[PDB]
Amino acid sequence: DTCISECITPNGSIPNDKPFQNVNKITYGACPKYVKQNTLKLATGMRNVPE
Amino acid sequence: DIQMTQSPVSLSASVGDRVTITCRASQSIGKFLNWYQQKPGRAPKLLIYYASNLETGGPSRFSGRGSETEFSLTISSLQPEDFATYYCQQSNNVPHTFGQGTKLEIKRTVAAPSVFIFPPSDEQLKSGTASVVCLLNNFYPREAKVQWKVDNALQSGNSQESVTEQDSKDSTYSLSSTLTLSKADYEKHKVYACEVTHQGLSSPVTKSFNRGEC
Amino acid sequence: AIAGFIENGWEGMIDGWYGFRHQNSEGTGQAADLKSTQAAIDQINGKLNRVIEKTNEKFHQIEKEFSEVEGRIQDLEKYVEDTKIDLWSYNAELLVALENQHTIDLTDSEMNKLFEKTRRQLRENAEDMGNGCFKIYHKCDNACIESIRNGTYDHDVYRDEALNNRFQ
Amino acid sequence: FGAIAGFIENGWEGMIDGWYGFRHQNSEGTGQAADLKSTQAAIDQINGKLNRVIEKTNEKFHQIEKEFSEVEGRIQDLEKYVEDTKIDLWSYNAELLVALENQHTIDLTDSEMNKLFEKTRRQLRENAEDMGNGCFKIYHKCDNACIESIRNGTYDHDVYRDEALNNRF
Amino acid sequence: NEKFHQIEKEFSEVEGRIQDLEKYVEDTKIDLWSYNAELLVALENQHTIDLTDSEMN
Amino acid sequence: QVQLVQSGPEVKKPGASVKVSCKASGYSFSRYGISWVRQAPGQGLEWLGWISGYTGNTNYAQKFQGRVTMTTDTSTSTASMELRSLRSDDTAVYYCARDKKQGEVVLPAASFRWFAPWGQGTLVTVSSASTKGPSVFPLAPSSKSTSGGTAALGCLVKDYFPEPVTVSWNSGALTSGVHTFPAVLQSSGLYSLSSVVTVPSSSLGTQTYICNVNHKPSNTKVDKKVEPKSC
Amino acid sequence: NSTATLCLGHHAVPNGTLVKTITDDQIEVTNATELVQSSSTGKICNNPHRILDGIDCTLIDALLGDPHCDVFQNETWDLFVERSKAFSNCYPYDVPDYASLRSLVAS
Ligand SMILES: *[C@@H]1O[C@H](CO)[C@@H](O)[C@H](O)[C@H]1NC(C)=O
Ligand SMILES: *[C@@H]1O[C@H](CO)[C@@H](O)[C@H](O)[C@H]1NC(C)=O
Ligand SMILES: *[C@@H]1O[C@H](CO)[C@@H](O)[C@H](O)[C@H]1NC(C)=O
Ligand SMILES: *[C@@H]1O[C@H](CO)[C@@H](O)[C@H](O)[C@H]1NC(C)=O
Ligand SMILES: *[C@@H]1O[C@H](CO)[C@@H](O)[C@H](O)[C@H]1NC(C)=O
Repeated sequence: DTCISECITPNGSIPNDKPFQNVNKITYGACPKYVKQNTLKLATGMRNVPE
Repeated sequence: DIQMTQSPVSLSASVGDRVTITCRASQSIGKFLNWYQQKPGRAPKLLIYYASNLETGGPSRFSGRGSETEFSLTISSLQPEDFATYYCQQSNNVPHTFGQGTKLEIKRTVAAPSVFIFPPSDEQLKSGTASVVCLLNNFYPREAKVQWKVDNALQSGNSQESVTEQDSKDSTYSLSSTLTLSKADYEKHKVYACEVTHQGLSSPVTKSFNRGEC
Repeated sequence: AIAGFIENGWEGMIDGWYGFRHQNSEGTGQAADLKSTQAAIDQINGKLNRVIEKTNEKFHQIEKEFSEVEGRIQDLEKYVEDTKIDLWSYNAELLVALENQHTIDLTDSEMNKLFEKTRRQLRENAEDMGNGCFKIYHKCDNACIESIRNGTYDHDVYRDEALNNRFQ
Repeated sequence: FGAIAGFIENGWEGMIDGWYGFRHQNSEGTGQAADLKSTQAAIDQINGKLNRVIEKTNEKFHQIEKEFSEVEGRIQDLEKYVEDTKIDLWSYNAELLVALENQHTIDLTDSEMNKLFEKTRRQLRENAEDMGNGCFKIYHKCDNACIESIRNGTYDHDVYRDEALNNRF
Repeated sequence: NEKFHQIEKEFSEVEGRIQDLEKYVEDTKIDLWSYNAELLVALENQHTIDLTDSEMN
Repeated sequence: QVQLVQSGPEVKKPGASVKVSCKASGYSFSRYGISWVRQAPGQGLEWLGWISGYTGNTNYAQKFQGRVTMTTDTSTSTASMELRSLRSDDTAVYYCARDKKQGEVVLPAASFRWFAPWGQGTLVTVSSASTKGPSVFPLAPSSKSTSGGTAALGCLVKDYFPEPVTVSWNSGALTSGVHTFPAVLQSSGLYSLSSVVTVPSSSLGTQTYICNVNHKPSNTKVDKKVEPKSC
Repeated sequence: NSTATLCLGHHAVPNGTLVKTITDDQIEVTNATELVQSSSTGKICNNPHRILDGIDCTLIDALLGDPHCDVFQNETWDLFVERSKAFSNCYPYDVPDYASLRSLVAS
């Protein structure tokens, strides 16, 4: 396609705004590091205590 | 909530068979997966704890494996006592969530139902309501379809079904479908039929009666 | 009816992360603390930048999928790649676990800092009610509440009144 | 003559029913009682990290050869180098993990003791003074039922405030 | 860290498959250790600042 | 040995509150916790919450938050579960089970993060209804002898509350070919049930068939002779 | 009134997110971000790297000069993309150590 992306996987291009990636261990370019987890949630706020 | 998915939801097997049922978790739970057995009229009982551990006094033929997202329960050789419902449950995160359950049923040859139909007892109409009962007796397997037709008009939303558990001797099922109408609605029409479709017949069977004619 | 942070959080405070709720003669009011709110956000912004800071740029590598059985060399190519993935998967799991514990620790610290900063202002004019609230033992109007919130409260002005109210 | 003393540079070998607790001295004598909520709060955190260190399953099947009976050269040097690299990296991870874990466990159990002390400090308000050793001097007559009300968090400071302040000044 | 006979890490000729694997192994090692070093000093410096702040309090 | 004993069955109106108790023996009560699981009729298991016998701490499932409150008493080794603002949705069998070791750090395989043992179960029915007597209508053998040989006859028990009701044939004399179906809940809010038996059609002219419908919550005993329609 | 009350607190949200720490599998925080890229558009972007689509040709076929690969003569690339549909249509050939020749040409 006609777009800009630094990272290329056999599944297609992916963005690199995240440090890790679960798309494909085969990569080319500036890519996130391949890991086995499908999700890793980094807290961006304090503990949520309702009421 | 962590979703537990059991496969299969129903299983038919013979005594002496080797069976394996599967539990799947939506996210990793380590080895915090428990298995419970429930017999029809009793409370559930712990069978396997922490994925692989047999509860003390439990039968040696029961064993469990798995970790993370995939788990299994194995019965080396089936026994009469083992036909029951089996649930897997995760204890790693709160709320604790259960699987939908696997029902172990006795395998059997195919048997076609013997259909019966009953007009509303004359006293029932004297009270104001009318219940036509359509009986399917001693059939296997459980899957069956019952359709009510009143003067060839297919009915919907005015009937209830009830099925018994597998019989202790012949391991068949029995089903009762009850079409409920008001006495005013019941007297408006003539022929009342229930059509039954089942694996045990090459073509559906219809049993009917004419109102006020015996 | 009002209660502090020891008990729960405030869902109505959407202008900041930490703040004050008061009740005086003029009524009740709420106001967020901007400097402590941004102090926590600045630290969270920082770890988001550091988590992404190092670029991983790889070009020609080794083959990682194979269509034929070859044996020894292919066993080694697969083992190297599976070793790499398991170690990075460990690092990713450990990183967020450490980061999340620190985010929880620093945001708890900003709350305690603001409470102790207020405690030091009030001095002998106030008492700790135990629920994250202070009982100010003197008539404190709206302008008096603001002086606490902006750090210009002079305890000497109300010390005589407060001490008399504190001890019979 | 044994005077009681608190947690400042001092543990309690005599307390066996819990991890944290109270010791008191009043008109009826001396006593001791464990605090169950804070004991379990520290235990729950240790249990949780025990669960997390074991949560991943490391399941490997066919791999590479790691022992060799003959000298071969290039390919064998590479197989040995790969495995030696893997072991050194996992050994580092294992060493760093238990170091971070123990540091955090020591911190969180120290924190529970401080939380319990501050929780008690807030209850007593102006009716007691910090003796500096981990104990409170309660400036009013506090019988056994009064000690238990402090331990179970129903102590009302206003009941004794006049008596306590008169003894303080 | 005491290492003696290792693999070759620089090459004067193009060979293909085996050399591709030798280079990949060494680059993988260095990136993992470079990560370990970056995380170590970051964790340590955070703890040093914390413990010195604690001694004051 | 180790045992959990629950309180008796309950029937309640939609707006009301129910309180189930769980009595323990055979282990230190205060070293474990108790979880509460319910099972709707013909349904799977559903976790409500958990309470520690060591601390009194509780964990409730999000959907029951506000509605449930669980208490424990060490002196009587009893845990209780209160459910408020009931609904027909809450009609289920409620179980208690020992869960989670307390007072010491435990490795996972020794954590007791599993439900054992279970209580016998407490049945709670929530309906806008009052106890009422059953009504029985005969299901006479129809058709031309039904069939050449085997005929089916039965009894329909209708508009009764609450469950359950016994049914026997010829005062327990007939026990072969009988089928008593599980009750069904009508939109009227009252249950309904059928009990049938297959018998040789040649026996219809000589044998008398009477279904005995015995209901205790209303103290009702009805006997119904089922005879074929004569035209 | 002769006194006043001043409370200190922090914000909260109705529905927060679960995260993991060293000690807890799930803690509810007010907000979180995802660190694992798990989706793709399905398309390879042609910038900023020079992508050379093989189409019907493998790199070795274009090296040798299979007639239907003549379009690739003297070509260059940052990334050569080989497709499943590729096929040879010249003289039947065999390359001992095919993977090594493919690697050094592609590099
Ligand atoms: C990417 O493609 C591979 C097969 O080449 C497949 O196994 C994987 O699931 C795909 N992932 C995504 C995110 O499309
Ligand atoms: C702080 O608040 C008081 C009361 O409103 C006001 O008089 C004073 O000017 C404020 N100071 C600053 C620096 O905002
Ligand atoms: C707390 O202790 C006091 C004094 O023994 C007692 O009166 C009160 O009932 C206790 N409260 C609780 C909740 O245990
Ligand atoms: C020490 O820890 C182990 C598990 O880490 C636990 O099983 C054991 O009970 C502990 N010892 C004591 C005396 O509590
Ligand atoms: C959380 O709240 C949002 C509304 O902001 C709602 O759409 C969502 O379904 C809620 N999630 C849960 C799990 O209740």
